[PDB]
Amino acid sequence: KETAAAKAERQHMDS
Amino acid sequence: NYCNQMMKSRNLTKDRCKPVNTFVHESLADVQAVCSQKNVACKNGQTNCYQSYSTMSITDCRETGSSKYPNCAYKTTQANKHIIVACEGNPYVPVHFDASV
Repeated sequence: KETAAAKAERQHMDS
Repeated sequence: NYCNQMMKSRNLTKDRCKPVNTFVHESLADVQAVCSQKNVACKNGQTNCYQSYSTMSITDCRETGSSKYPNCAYKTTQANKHIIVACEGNPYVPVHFDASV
């Protein structure tokens, strides 16, 4: 399941 | 609306409306580098937070007053500013978005 770092990237990265 | 589309696509408002969220328009590696820049305190008083030396391209997504489940609605605001991320783990990477000055 989703880690905190993967969650952060999904909710905030739009490279 | 970029915000309405991205909040959905990213699974933020598929089962609820989140009031506010920020999207960062920089490479993943450049944002992860922040965890090695200016150490500052986090809002909650903890000090595993870091501020970017330079401003970054971001857009703030803010729920309007007339937004309610099913139909979440956001106001989109683009800006350039210093981000602040809380960091954790090994590799030391961002786990939370604490602010943007």
